[PDB]
Amino acid sequence: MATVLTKGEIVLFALRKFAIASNASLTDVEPQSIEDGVNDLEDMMSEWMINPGDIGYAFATGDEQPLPDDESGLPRKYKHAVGYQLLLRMLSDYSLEPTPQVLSNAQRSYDALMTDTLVVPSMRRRGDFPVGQGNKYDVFTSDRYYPGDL
Amino acid sequence: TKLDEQFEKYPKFEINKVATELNRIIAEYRNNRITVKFRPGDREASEELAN
Repeated sequence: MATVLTKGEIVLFALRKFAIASNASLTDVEPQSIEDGVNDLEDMMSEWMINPGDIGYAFATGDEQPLPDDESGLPRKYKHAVGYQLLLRMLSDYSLEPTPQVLSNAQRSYDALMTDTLVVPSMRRRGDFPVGQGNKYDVFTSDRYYPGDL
Repeated sequence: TKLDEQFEKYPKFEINKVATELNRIIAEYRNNRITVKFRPGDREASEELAN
């Protein structure tokens, strides 16, 4: 994609959005808070394979370790949602509580992500339900009664 | 419609209710069939001619 999201960029976004490590609040950044953040992101993405479903995350192949310089594989349309969810999960490390505006932003981004993965399964006919004489089950098609399976 | 990458077709039931009166009309004629007659005239020999 456009510039390719790395796993370190997402955790830096989350750290910046609450004024923990950025150049436009005071100063500073730590190296352990990065490994902790990246591991938290990996575990979150593992969990998301259940409720929100797969979104294309690129996991580490074999054991090794994630490393912040690895390519995430996510489209750029998801970074705000992922970053806000990660910030919500990792706020309590520093003993902080989110403000209402942060919660509102997180909910809006999550809703945008949810809208892009809908299915609406569209239930089918049963299998003992007849198909009428009107569509000529003898000659044109075969098998009067719907299959309703496959 | 497609219906999740398939082509299920709409059920089309047929309940024929317009043929009963038509059958009644056709039975009415097949009961009384009618044909040509060749009526006679006013003449000495037209009776045998018509017969």
